[PDB]
Amino acid sequence: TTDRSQKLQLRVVPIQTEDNVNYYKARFTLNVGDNRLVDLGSSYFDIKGT
Amino acid sequence: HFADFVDDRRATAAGNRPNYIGFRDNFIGMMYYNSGSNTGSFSSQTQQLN
Amino acid sequence: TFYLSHTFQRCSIQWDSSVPWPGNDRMLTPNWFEIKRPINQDAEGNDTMQ
Repeated sequence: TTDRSQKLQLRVVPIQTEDNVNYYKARFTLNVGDNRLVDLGSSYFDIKGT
Repeated sequence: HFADFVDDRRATAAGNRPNYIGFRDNFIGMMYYNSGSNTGSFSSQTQQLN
Repeated sequence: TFYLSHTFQRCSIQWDSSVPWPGNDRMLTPNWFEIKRPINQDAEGNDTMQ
């Protein structure tokens, strides 16, 4: 484990969404920075509506 | 607003109180500052850094 | 037989009154372990398992 200040759980809001009658697009930009490492088993959406 | 009044006919009328309604000084109270419910966000495209 | 393991809402740890733990910007709310978050007091997700 390192010591430098980096975070644990990334929250990315979408770049641009397309709201349609039939679907709803979400596009994200995931920056895996230098000296960082992501397993996408932990990747999940946190969607919220009525 | 009927300063005095008796039963139909003889009455005086004082004018209504001066009530000025406008925005606050410096637009205080339009923008949620210091609330845990409603917090703004300036962030980069390293998304999580708020 | 513990049953009041809810009702905590927050947890903050400081070393020598200044140095936080883990202050390396590890959490989403980095200065305190936030345990409960009452909904209708919530914007940026941060709620699990409904």
